[PDB]
Amino acid sequence: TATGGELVIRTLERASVDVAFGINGIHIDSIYQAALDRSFRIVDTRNEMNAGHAAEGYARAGHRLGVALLTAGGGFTNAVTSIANAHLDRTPVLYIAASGPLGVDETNTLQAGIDQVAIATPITKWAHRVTRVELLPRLIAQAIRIATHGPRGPVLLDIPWDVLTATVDDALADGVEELGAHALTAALGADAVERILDGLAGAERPVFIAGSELTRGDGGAALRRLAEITGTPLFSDTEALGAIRESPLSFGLLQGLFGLDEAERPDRVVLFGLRFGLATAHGSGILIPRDAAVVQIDSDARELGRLQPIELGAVGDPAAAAEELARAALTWAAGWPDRSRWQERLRELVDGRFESVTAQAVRDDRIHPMDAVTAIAETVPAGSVVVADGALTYLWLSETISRAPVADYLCHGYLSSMGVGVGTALGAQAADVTRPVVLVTGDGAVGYSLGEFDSMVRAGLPVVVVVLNNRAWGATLHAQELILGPDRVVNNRLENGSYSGVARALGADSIDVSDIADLAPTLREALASGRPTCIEVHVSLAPVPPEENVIM
Amino acid sequence: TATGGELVIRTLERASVDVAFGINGIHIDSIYQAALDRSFRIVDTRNEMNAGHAAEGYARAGHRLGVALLTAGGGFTNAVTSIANAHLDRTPVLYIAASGPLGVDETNTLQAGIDQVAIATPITKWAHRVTRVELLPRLIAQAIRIATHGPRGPVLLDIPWDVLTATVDDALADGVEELGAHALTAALGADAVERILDGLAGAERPVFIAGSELTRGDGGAALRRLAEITGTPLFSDTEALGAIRESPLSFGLLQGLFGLDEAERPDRVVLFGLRFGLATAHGSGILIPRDAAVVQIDSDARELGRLQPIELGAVGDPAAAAEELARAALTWAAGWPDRSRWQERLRELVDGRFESVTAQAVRDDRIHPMDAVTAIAETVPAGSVVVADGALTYLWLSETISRAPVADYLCHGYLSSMGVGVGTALGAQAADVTRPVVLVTGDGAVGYSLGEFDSMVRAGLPVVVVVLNNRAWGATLHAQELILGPDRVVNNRLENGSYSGVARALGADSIDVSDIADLAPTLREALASGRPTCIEVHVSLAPVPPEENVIM
Ligand SMILES: Cc1ncc(C[n+]2csc(CCOP(=O)(O)OP(=O)(O)O)c2C)c(N)n1
Ligand SMILES: Cc1ncc(C[n+]2csc(CCOP(=O)(O)OP(=O)(O)O)c2C)c(N)n1
Ligand SMILES: [Mg+2]
Ligand SMILES: [Mg+2]
Repeated sequence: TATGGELVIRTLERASVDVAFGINGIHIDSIYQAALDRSFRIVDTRNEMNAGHAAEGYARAGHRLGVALLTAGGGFTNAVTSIANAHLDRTPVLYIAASGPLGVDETNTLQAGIDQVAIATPITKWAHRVTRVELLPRLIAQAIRIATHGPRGPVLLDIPWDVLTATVDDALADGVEELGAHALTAALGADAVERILDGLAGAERPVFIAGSELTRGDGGAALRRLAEITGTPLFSDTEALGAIRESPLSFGLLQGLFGLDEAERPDRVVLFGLRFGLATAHGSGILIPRDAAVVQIDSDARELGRLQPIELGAVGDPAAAAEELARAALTWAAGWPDRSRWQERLRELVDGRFESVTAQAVRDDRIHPMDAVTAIAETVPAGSVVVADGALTYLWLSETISRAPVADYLCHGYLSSMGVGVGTALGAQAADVTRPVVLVTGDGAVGYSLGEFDSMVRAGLPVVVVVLNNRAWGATLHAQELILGPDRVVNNRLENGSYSGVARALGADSIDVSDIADLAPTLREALASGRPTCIEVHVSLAPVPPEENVIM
Repeated sequence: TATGGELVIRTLERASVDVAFGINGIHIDSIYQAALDRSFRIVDTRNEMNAGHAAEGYARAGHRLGVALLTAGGGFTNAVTSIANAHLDRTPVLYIAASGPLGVDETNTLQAGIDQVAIATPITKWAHRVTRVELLPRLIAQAIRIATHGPRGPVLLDIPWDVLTATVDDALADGVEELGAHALTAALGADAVERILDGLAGAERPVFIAGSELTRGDGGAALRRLAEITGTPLFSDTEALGAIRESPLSFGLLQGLFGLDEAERPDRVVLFGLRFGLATAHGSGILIPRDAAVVQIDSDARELGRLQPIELGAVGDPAAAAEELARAALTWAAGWPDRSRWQERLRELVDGRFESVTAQAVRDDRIHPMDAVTAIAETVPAGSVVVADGALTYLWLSETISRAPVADYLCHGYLSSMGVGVGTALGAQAADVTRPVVLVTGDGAVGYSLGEFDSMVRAGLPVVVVVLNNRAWGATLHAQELILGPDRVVNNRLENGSYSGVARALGADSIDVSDIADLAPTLREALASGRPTCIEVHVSLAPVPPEENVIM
């Protein structure tokens, strides 16, 4: 005899998940009861929105499946921003949402009468309602297989209250559904491996660029090895920075490719799990030349050649491909040409840009954001997770993050949803409570999730939230003031409030920083203290980050 | 020459809307620019979720259309809880959401690549994308006509960025689309009027019960007149309480009908815009007898007779029906029998229950919630808007609210989404900044929206937020402890944090109350001060509200 909720927890244990995020409710309580009996950890939040974002950050920093538990009705709809974000970011998250009882379908009853499946269908890989309790293990397994294979993404399983409370025979609870233990991701074949390596061997100025899919499959070690065997410079979007950072061949974020002379532009570019899109400057060719030979490895054929021509596309798992390529490159009969001059030209370009951005900063009476994000980048411990939110804030941080020794940099995806950072950081912290998690966020974004300071305190999750306070919704203010004029700024000033005060009232440690020389020492004491912390930094609004310009 | 955004503001002015709620973004800025040129007021919030809830509260307290402005991507998905809530509550809200530019469709670009129409379709009356700028006035008008007619409900208009920035000839901007000025809602015919009045004239123990649709059409005055002409006792769900409260025939919330002897139960019940559902105890018959003659006036035929048999259903606008009935009842040839004994039996039943609930309270060292909600009900000024959130909190308040002289009581609908109250109150306040708005909310619910204290301060919206702090997600804790035992409570204690401290840091006035004798005086000084205020009340967790029992 086992309840539906017991069947959920048992199947999740078999998938090696040991934490889920949610807010309790009567519709979903049989899962909470089962979890208590099996010592399965559920971390509560102050908004289901951040239970979802926590599931994402846990998945992104933990390189694993995240799980969010949502009660019926508003517990589901509050998570929809997180589902959409996981959808565009290709993040493997299983959302388990309870529903109204089928036995009282269409009775205008509590938290019921909304088609949660239909709401989530456009932003999930699969969304499905379980209508009988005996299906639960089989259907959960199917959901887990879909979310954790490429392109990874979110799955919603909607479970009616009276399916969760129904019971099944122990033999039905027993037995194993395929979760992924026996599953092998697609590789590259030997002919493809030989052709890709041969193109790489013929290039004058090649470059590798990694994206989220390589990170999700733990292909960092194999891609770094392949770059090191072949001497190929390694770049990445923000989601794969942690995967390339350790390599002496890492040059950081691919935005640093901007600005080479026309005769020095890369002639060959091999993409591992990176789509054409916002991070590549679309198909404009200013990072990845349109006339380069582009080789694209991705899990979805719709992405191949999407915005610019490719010489070769391969549909398959970028991590598995990096491993096959690394093995064949080690025994490559001709060996690999010396690429040290090309590597050095790239080092100059990327170091030159950092030195210029820092030197060109015009400082006023407040902390310059470049100073603040340099201080933070140069202070975090090796192995830290850095999470970024706000807009001017993350554009500034993007100029220095490539130098930080991060295990993972968790920044905005295409959804670019101001406000996701606090719940993202909280979940990343839960993937390893001993690993530092530093959230760099703006004063606008942080106001979405102030209540989660209480969640961090009660769960023992010692995130350090650094607020860059420019008293404004900053990038949107900039758009009006720079395009249309100072008289055209409207609905963007935020000249009120103390975020450190808010964090203090919620039990977190808190400090204001007005002088740049206090910032790094305060961040160090925050990391040493083992406690959730808010550091409010009073930064200047006027400076325009370089990535804002190249978009202008 | 007019932009799309100008076309939006002009059409909204013609619909007599003068406030909208949103967070600025570059995709939606042409509306913000137009609004600045025309002195159209946009109130900014700290979460689009509360821009939506503010649009709802503005609509519910203002008896008008609410408007929420959402930027592309996450600005849209953060509002989905508000759309769902407006859908189940039948609240007329127009959500205008910007989208990615059509000219860069499918380029993996900023805040784009999500089908916002498809997400909202299951929770709106209409959801549609405007693909050419010249359609905007005509399509906005159509959306406004749908949202403001019965059953009222939310509408989503999705506008691509490059449609909002495109321009149209002034003559196209000029010209009038049908907004509702020339529209007449359906009445009852004379034969229906005569039959309904005749059934009412033959009953021994009749009762009227009003719901949201009567309130939305401003049928309160006509329904009160009809009850007064005929001597019919008037009850209502929480959304129509403000509409019946002024009448000497008002007996308050229909939950007060529980408990009559079998020989005294109502034999005839006329519903005005009230569905069978959570508020009627479904079709259980414990408020509306299954063997009563039920007459149901509602705007949607799916609601007629949904859970219990009806003697007569009429599909039409409950407010317009109340007016036709009132006029015919005034000239009713036979006159109306004396119903004073039945009225008095109802007074005893409703007053008796209040006296019993108050007397049976077992007080410990903390404030009893019944004491707190009685103190608040007996203190608010005549004409106040009271908003309710949290769960134990609103169940307790439901025992005393029928006595308060409220203009409107804005409580949970079927979605029962803990957390909606702060943004709801903020929008209700904006419908008339001189009218008191008191939010009674639990410590759990209030943590969704702490950042909106800053929104109230910057907009000049002096909501008084009263937090009943029992250190817990309270009703869910109760469910575990009362059904399963104290050892089965899990993920529900909230023993951390000072909500008054949070409100103070965000610029609001704030006070803690631990002794019941400080509560009413503190509430009075809060209302007299004209400033946003948080009053944190330390209440006991143990007491079980009566409406929790009748559900148990
Ligand atoms: C959910 C959501 N709402 C609105 C926007 C529009 N937007 C883009 S940048 C920005 C300003 C954010 O300000 P802040 O968090 O303080 O960061 P800053 O630019 O000031 O560093 C806004 C509102 C968005 N991208 N996402
Ligand atoms: C959005 C949402 N999440 C979760 C729930 C489940 N739920 C019902 S009552 C309750 C407790 C709310 O506690 P609080 O706001 O402090 O009010 P109290 O009962 O303590 O007065 C919860 C979490 C819900 N109804 N809606
Ligand atoms: Mg800012
Ligand atoms: Mg509570």
